[PDB]
Amino acid sequence: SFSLRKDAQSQEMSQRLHKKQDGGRVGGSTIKSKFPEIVALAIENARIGEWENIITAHKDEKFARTWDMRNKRVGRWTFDTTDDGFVKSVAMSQCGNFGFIGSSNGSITIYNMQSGILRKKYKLHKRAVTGISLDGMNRKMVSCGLDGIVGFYDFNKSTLLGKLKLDAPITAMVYHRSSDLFALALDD
RNA sequence: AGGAUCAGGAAUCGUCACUCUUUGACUCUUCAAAAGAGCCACUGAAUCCAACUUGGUUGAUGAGUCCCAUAACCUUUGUACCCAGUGAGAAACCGUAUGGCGCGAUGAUCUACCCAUGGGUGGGUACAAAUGGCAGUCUGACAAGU
Repeated sequence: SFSLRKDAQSQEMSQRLHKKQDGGRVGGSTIKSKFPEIVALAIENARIGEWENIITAHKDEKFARTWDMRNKRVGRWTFDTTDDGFVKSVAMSQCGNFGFIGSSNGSITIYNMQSGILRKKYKLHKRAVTGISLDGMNRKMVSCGLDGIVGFYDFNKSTLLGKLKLDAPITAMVYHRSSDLFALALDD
């Protein structure tokens, strides 16, 4: 967590798991290794420090861990794909209540940042998802996939609104919340 | 002339310890919670299960010996008492001119009921005694160290 203000407030984040809220013990080597290297990042500071607000898509893991930005430490919930694919892109809700997780098999899970519970598991893509977003009002959510599809869904509602077919498969998705556009890189 | 405000009456010490009491601080701590200058990291310690080790039913641990089972409190059977004390009252002559145990204070005299001063029953008080009551002969599987 580098600080562009002051070079000494730059601090390395913790990787120390919270003691698991279930009680049955967690899965990992006792030689505790670091988390595998990350391919995607996601953070909204709307409700910071009341729960987790950093989602990181680690290398070749079926889930993606959550972190408190304020506590400089990986938080309590890990967020799965639930279709046995890799997490290949993540983004979070601007209300700080949802993290969106896009599989390599196309399933987009909407986990909650409250209890680590899932909300909905969308299935539109049969290729990999490669970039997700939500609009700034948390009304209409987009996703770009490795199928060449950009899917328009509502978030309050549950209907697939639109389905734009682009030419090459779509590698990434950047959204502008203030102006409701969204950009994408493709293989073209 | 008697009393109370601002000569009829002991109190001039360069301290050493000791003890006691007193209150205050204090690490804490119950009433009883509640609030937490918050997060990381490093490093230390401690505890608890798993683990392993050593010892252990040839007995690990747990344990009110002494407050006396060596008893207390009774209960029944053999004795000592008293409603030790009482204290002046108990029985009628004399070996060979003469001599005495012939009582007794220095002790004579006795040891709530019925029966003509013969015997005992009843209660308190004490002890000896119980193979009598009250009053029915321990646990047994982990422990301990990292």
